[PDB]
Amino acid sequence: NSVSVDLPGSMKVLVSKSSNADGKYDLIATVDALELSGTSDKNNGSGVLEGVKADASKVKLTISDDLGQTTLEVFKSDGSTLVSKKVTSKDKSSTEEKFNEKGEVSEKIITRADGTRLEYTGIKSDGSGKAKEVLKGYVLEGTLTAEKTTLVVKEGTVTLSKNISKSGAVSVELNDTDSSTKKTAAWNSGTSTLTITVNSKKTKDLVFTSSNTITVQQYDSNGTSLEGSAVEITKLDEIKNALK
Repeated sequence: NSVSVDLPGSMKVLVSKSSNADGKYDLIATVDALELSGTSDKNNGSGVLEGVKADASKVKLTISDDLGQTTLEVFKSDGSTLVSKKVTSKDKSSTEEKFNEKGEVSEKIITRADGTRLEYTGIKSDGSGKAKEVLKGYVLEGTLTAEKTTLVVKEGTVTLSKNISKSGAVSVELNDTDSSTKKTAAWNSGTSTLTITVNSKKTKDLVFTSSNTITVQQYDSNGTSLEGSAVEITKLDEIKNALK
């Protein structure tokens, strides 16, 4: 019998059970309502399938040799210029892009394996644009340049900035415009922790975890020892509270 194969990106491909005289296998897939078909020199479901949208846009599904990654592309009706591209990688994260008439990326939505997202919109030819990080319970908003993404939360005279460098490195900074508060903060890249200090005493640790969450934990009034246990932020209002 022909073989149904589960693919990254919640798709399936059907591979012929045997090869033709050229050694090649037939592939068919249905994506939404669209029938795609192709030929492959592998027997496992990998290779290229093609079809069209009802509006004549060309569609291509490319499945990597080891089934680990899929790419779903839409093109102009002559197949020349990209219109959209969705890549699902082997961790099941995805990048979904839209392109302008010159084939330049104008939107990029990154969905991590845990469902959190980075949304880059209004992207211009210099790689600048608007940026949003979509977390569980809240969103952080800011801007993109080719150097970094900067997401900003303001509370009173305080501004918290989460930076994601072009390399993916996260750093966080805090600035208070009112010198009389004696409030500052230091970033520890080793533990992904911003420590806020008021009057030379530590007040709070904000941890930016590898699970794409933020936790807050207070220090004792001595300013030296942590107290209690860290609390996970569930809404933007709680980030603002941590900046008070």
